[PDB]
Amino acid sequence: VVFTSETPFRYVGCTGQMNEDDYEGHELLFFLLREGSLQRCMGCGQVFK
Amino acid sequence: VAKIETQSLAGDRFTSWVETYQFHPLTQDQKNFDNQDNAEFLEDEGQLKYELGVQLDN
Amino acid sequence: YNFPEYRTGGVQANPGITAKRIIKCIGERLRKYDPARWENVPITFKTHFRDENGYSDVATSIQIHDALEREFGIDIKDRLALVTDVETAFYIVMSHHDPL
Amino acid sequence: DINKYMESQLVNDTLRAFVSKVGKTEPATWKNYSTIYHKDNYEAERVRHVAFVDHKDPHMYHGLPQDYDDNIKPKH
Amino acid sequence: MSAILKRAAKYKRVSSILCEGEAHLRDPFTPPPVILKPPAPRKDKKPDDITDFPAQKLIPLPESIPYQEGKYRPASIPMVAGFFPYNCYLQQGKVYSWCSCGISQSGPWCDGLCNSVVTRCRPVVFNVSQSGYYKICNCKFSANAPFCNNTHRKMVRYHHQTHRGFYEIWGAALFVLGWVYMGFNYYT
Amino acid sequence: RAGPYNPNRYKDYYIPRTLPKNEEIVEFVQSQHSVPASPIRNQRHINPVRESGPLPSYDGTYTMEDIRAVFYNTTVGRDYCYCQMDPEEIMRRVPGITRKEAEFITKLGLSPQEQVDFAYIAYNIGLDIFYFTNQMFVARQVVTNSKGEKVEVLWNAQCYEDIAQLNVGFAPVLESVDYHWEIFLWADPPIKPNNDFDLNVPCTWFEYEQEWWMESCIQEDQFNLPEDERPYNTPRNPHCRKELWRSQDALQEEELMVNENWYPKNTQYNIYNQPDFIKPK
Amino acid sequence: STSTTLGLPRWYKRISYYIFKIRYLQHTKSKMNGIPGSTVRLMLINRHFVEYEVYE
Ligand SMILES: CCCCCCCCCCCCCCCCCC(=O)OC[C@H](COP(=O)([O-])OCC(O)COP(=O)([O-])OC[C@@H](COC(=O)CCCCCCCCCCCCCCCCC)OC(=O)CCCCCCCCCCCCCCCCC)OC(=O)CCCCCCCCCCCCCCCCC
Ligand code: FES
Ligand code: FES
Ligand SMILES: [Zn+2]
Repeated sequence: VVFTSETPFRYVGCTGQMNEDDYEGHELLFFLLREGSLQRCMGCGQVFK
Repeated sequence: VAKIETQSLAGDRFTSWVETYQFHPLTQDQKNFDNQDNAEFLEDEGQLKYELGVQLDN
Repeated sequence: YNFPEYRTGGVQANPGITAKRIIKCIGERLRKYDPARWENVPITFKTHFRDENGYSDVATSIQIHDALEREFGIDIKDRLALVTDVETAFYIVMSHHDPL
Repeated sequence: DINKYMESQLVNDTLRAFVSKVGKTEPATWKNYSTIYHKDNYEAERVRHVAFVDHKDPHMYHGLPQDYDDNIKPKH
Repeated sequence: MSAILKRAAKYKRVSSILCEGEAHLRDPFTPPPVILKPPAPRKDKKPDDITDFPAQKLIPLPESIPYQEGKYRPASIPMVAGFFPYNCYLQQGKVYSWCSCGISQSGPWCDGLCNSVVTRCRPVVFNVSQSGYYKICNCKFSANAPFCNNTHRKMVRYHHQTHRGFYEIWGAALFVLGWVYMGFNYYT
Repeated sequence: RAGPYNPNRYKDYYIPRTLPKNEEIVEFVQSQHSVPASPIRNQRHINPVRESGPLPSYDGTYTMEDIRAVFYNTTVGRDYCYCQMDPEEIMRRVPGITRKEAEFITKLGLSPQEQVDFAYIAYNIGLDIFYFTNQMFVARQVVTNSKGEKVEVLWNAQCYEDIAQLNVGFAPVLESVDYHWEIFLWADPPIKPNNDFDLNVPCTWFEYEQEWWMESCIQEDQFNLPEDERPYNTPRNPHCRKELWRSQDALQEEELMVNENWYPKNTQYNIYNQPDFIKPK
Repeated sequence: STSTTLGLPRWYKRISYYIFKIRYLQHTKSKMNGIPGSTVRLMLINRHFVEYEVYE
């Protein structure tokens, strides 16, 4: 869940499934998480609301 | 559709799907086109009579 | 000759027998390592190996780790969990994918 | 309390089968409750439980939603 | 069509099995081939029609495969990951997982990377009856599942027989011979 | 043009303009502590399921060998592959897929191997193949969750580490038409969410592809020994069999432990208070 | 400007490759509109020379 205070969208960066050995899963991929439905990062499948 | 698999001399493998109507048989000498609907590149048993050349338009 | 069973994962299929093996090996190791303390104490499934205030002893737990490794043929990661009771030992043994 | 352990295993197997049939998928973990001892959350070692020895093995589908009926019945 | 049908009576077909054999003969988990026949064609084709073909037995990926006693055909082609066997000390009665895929970072053993690659090669979980030094296969092609049966020698010979492998080995040999020639002519 | 605007000059009603009664306060406190309160968000994963559908099978209509063979022939040309796989065959390979989806997939430019693979993925993950890729969302997928809500998930268009290269648009088009002088218009910061390790879930979004590329770059220049030349039926290892080895002592000990009245019997003292204890020394 | 990535900077999965390939083929087909097909183009190129002194 990514929160916005009454704003229709927010920039969200995804680094995948973070692990202990390497603090990030994959490369920092940015997108514009919008309001209305679930959206997911096609690189790692992480669903953002 | 016919799937054609070939291999280069360095071990690379190539796959190509080609429509059946693209095939045009060549003659035994491969100098001229061979007549479709009448051409004998398979012997009586059913195996290749000679090295058959086929031209593909695309 | 008794042929060993083909089906794998028999340790997870018999929780009671696994707990009995854990209790036996832990009891033997604790009576050998610390006879003055554990030679009179029956070791059951609810028995823990901490102080009356919940403080754990690393030496006793590492002895129990060695006992479990030798009994079940596993490699217990000592840095991830510390066996302070029979329940923790049961969880560790049943979590491993190659106990035998 | 061995009954507690066996009932938890049975309940979580039924829940996995039910959720997999609802979602038209398969379970992701096969571990009833997630704890960090296997590091399966961030490593590549799964806790999947599918063991069989041949194509005729009756126990091939144990642990998979194909083992349950559409009524979430344990057998077949 | 007519010309083909004229000679179609005398034509003889040949089997499609070449240099691969039968998987079910050399490998469990693979049911023997079954000839499935289509049902009658549907009278009306609807946009939401799922297939009516007879169902096919579906074998899931096993978590690991047992030790097949000298009869092991890899489910998929593995990465060679070395043409030399490891000489590993195995303890008696301890369960070992042998890497079949070959991409494991943890030497001959499975680690967990078979789940992170598209392959049907599952680890061979085996147990030895006596502790000692064993030749664990590292080319992942041995008929003995976790042990070496000198198949890597055949693999090396086949690699040398190939045109590109022949060129590679001769290029390395000529590089070494150039070094040797320089060392021999160092005083001219 | 519109005139000046000061929103602070107009009343807003966020707080009731009257004060509660004392009796109402007491009754409300009693009532709210007589019933359970609304739940608060819990982030534990209860029964995780595969995000990419069922895991591919060892044997069946579609297996992993098909996926590998798909990998080794990747190309993105400037023209279609007008060779169309039979929709009946696509339906057979992926049994649950419908006729319209198979036909539409055949009407795309993928080679037949990629057509069947794409049909498999689209059916398993619930992908909507009729969704046209744009710079808002690259894909759409309708999936029913564990509560049976039949939600939809929109795969967004992404950028590689560079918000400057991100197409911040609100149109189903590929062009970059909108140019914003103020990227964070309302001063709300962007976010890079950190994931708690304890709350992670095992990777199930096509987890079997993480090393794929690497392996496929090593097997392209590898020559494999044909099964006609690979030795087979070699002698079995003397100390290994298909059944995992158990010592006869261990089997006997398990047989003894099957009994309900089992106790170690090797202790120096009668710690289990067993009536049939004989001191072993 | 149109980004060359089509919104898929990384092909971490093969589904991303499929989506990119489909959108790329549609985009190229839309671009190649008003440009004649291969047969007509070859006909125009081959029959370009229309300057002959003697006709039948
Ligand atoms: C040191 C070794 C010693 C032992 C050698 C044993 C045999 C070795 C060869 C075995 C086969 C290996 C694989 C070959 C390529 C296969 C791939 C392929 O598709 O190829 C088609 C491919 C065409 O492209 P493609 O198919 O579209 O794409 C390639 C693949 O898809 C994809 O392929 P790729 O991209 O993965 O690979 C790319 C690579 C692929 O190519 C290679 O890997 C080849 C590497 C070198 C091979 C050298 C050995 C040649 C073996 C035959 C010799 C016969 C000798 C006996 C008969 C004649 C003499 C009597 O391309 C190159 O290397 C670039 C071209 C290099 C040309 C080197 C020319 C050397 C000339 C030497 C003589 C002149 C010296 C003075 C002048 C110097 C300046 C020119 O061709 C090439 O890429 C290779 C071109 C060169 C081939 C002919 C070489 C002739 C050498 C004559 C030497 C004469 C010496 C003097 C006389 C001595 C006697 C009196
Ligand atoms: S079986 Fe080889 S990496 Fe696991
Ligand atoms: S490494 Fe020797 S046969 Fe495999
Ligand atoms: Zn991601």
